[PDB]
Amino acid sequence: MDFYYLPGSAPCRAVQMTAAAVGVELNLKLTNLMAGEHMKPEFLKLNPQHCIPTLVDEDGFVLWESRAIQIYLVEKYGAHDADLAERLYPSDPRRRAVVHQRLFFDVAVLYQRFAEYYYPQIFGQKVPVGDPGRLRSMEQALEFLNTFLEGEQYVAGGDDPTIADLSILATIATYEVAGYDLRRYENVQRWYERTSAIVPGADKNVEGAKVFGRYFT
Amino acid sequence: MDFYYLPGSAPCRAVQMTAAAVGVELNLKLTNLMAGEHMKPEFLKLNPQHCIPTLVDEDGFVLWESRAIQIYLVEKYGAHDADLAERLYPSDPRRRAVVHQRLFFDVAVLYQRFAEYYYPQIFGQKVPVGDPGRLRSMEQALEFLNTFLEGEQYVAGGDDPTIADLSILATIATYEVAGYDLRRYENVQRWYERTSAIVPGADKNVEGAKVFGRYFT
Repeated sequence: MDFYYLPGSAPCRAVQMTAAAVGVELNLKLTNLMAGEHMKPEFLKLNPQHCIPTLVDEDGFVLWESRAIQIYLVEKYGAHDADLAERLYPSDPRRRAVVHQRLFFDVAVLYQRFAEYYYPQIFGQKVPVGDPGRLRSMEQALEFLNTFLEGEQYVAGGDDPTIADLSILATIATYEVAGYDLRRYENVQRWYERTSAIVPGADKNVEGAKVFGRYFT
Repeated sequence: MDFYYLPGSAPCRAVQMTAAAVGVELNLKLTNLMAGEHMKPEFLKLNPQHCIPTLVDEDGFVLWESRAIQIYLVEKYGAHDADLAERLYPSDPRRRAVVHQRLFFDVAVLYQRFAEYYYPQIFGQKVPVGDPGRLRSMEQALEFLNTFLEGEQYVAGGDDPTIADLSILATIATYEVAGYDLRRYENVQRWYERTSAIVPGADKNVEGAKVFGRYFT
């Protein structure tokens, strides 16, 4: 199925790992925000929010917002292997709630603060590194994540990585290329290495993350 | 079940409407944020992220992040009534995906930009009204929502409000008390009035919102 994306994009990488986890092959279509590919006719026609990534199902069904896509992929494509779906997206209300919680934490907090701190330094006007307030706020998000991982192998608990691990795995890999020292958070560091070593597509994650590093030189 | 919250809080109001929708009674636990009530031992012990709202289930299960809670309430408490659950949280992968999409849109975009624009004016350093960039970015989120509603009764489609309508209904009600003129977006304005007129707990939403207005005066 059609996947409009960009390698350095964390959300896109999140979807890439998830697709690999469920055995779906994505028809990669590089949506270089050049010429305003997202503000383009055909595209805006699919996603009026012109945000990336954007998925177009066989029936032309259009979906964007990585995390929503991740769930979609599992529910519609991973479910053939009930053991898998349950591993990546636990059906128990309590377990799933924690997964959802982490997914929301990832968008609204973990990546949000990452961007709010770095985007001003790498884009637009390119600010001379830093804004202490945003740095602490960003580090606070890492402290949170570190706590979530206290005595846990995976971000949302459980015995196997979930959709949440992949999502946050994408975000955190971006933190690394950004040059932040994750060693400063034992659990995150530990989880990162470990998870990156057993997850499907971890390779495209790291590779795409590296691409994003292009901005941090 | 224990519900730590605050009236003017949009996320809290989102959960309040949802609880009413599924017939759950929350024994409210007003958690004053002004005074680190969310920063004391007992609380941090439940939610290390000390964020509000926070829900504690009959058997000591702790949950935070309104949207995750909304889903939880439906899955665990609304399900006794299949039709109810399917109305508020459609089980079809595509339908649900749109719901999820909107929920993420709400946290990451709609409310995010609302706060990024107003919080600097009514909180901490009450900046002399405005930051043009953030204003356009915020209005852009409204344009998107307006488009989502083009020829649709509910934010995520369907012939009945979903969890997404309630969540965004909380956010938008906050936009109103903030003094923004929603008439500038027909669909949003239309959807708002209508929805606020048929949703369970809508009153509590308008009222709690009013409380938040405390900051805008």
